[PDB]
Amino acid sequence: DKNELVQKAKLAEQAERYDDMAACMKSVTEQGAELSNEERNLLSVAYKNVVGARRSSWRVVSSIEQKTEGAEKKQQMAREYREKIETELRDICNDVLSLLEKFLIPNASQAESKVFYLKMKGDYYRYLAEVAAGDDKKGIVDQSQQAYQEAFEISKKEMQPTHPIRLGLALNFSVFYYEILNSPEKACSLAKTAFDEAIAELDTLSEESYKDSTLIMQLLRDNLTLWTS
Amino acid sequence: DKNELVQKAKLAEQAERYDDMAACMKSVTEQGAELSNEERNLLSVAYKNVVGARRSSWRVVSSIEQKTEGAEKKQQMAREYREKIETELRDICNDVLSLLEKFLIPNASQAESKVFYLKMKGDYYRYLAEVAAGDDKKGIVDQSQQAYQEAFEISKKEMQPTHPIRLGLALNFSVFYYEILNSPEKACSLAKTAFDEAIAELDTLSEESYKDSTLIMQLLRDNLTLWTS
Amino acid sequence: KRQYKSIL
Amino acid sequence: KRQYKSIL
Repeated sequence: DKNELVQKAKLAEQAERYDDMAACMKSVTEQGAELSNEERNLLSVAYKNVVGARRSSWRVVSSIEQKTEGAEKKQQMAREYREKIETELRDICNDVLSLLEKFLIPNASQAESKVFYLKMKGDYYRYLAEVAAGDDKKGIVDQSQQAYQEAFEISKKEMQPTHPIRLGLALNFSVFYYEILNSPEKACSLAKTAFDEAIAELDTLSEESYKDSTLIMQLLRDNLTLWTS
Repeated sequence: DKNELVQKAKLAEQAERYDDMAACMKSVTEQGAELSNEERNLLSVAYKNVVGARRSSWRVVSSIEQKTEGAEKKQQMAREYREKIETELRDICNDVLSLLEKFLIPNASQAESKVFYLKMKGDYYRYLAEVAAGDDKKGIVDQSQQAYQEAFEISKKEMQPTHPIRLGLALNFSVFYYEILNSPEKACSLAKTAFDEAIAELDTLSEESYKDSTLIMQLLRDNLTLWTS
Repeated sequence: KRQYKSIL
Repeated sequence: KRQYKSIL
């Protein structure tokens, strides 16, 4: 039953066994019923760590491969290893994207969950864009941007500027502009507006989520500081 | 070829992909030729991290299972999950122990490598002892102690008291006495003698390994401090 | 190693 | 979480 798999996912998280956590949460999602906020967060944490391990390995192996320019045997070994890690990463992203298309997005009957999932779709296309072949990149970048843009419109209409999901979407979409589209001014503008609109309506913070909101606001401003410096 | 697998293991280590690192080093060991110092260290680092992840998960899940005494459904879930992690851990230990028996120990033609491998055998039986059924525990504890004792005799005869492998063996064997045999006085005695005999012949440190030796000496003394406090 | 952050 | 250490 669903509740047992969720409890198993919480145990796996504590044990730092993210593949087990992800398998539990994917089994829960596959039952087809709309996820609770808690279940949604567990699925997200599991996959973030599963793909995260590959993103980090990819950065390390990519850096080595560049440093070994003019070192034939070493460079080739690093290229092939990078390609192996890339394959794993793409499979993970595609698995999440498939859950999003088959279950999560169509069953989302609430604005908050629609935004969360569309943001997640933007993130996972963004992770695919980080490793995309020059030829596939455009399409992948477009899919990420459209998912974030749709999430953005809904959050702007339905949520207060201090809502953590609205703030987290602005944070990740601003990073998408900066790192993926190489548009630092649209990145800064997006992050500044999100921060400023939250400060201007800080009385809308709730005692339940004010620390979640203010943490994301700190990240927005820190990125803004980095990017305007 | 062996050299390519070793280079692949170094790349995997950098990427923090220890299962890949272990598979490379196990393939190298299976070729049947005596390992170099570098190869021996790579095999050891790979397996230490592979089993390490399970030892850490086991401690976390064991702690939860104890905290959930009087909480039926939670306790049982934690027990079953602990049993699953235990199975993985035992398989890893048995895989290393099998390499040790089939290749490493019989091909060790040098005292230093004999000590290293016999110490490794003591360590992996010690990891099995940490998860042993009351009924299997005695035999496992005996196998760990005999491997450490044989390594100890050889190191005492062939190595200077400042040799890092001799010091590392004293450190792990002292931990075996303290944690596995519950004999803190023999643990302290073993650690104190090792530290004191190294201080007394510190002029035997080499510029190549003095920092490796002194690091292990710090660990010996820190354990001694903890255990005598 | 990236200076700017995304969520988490 | 163990206070005393083994190698590494």
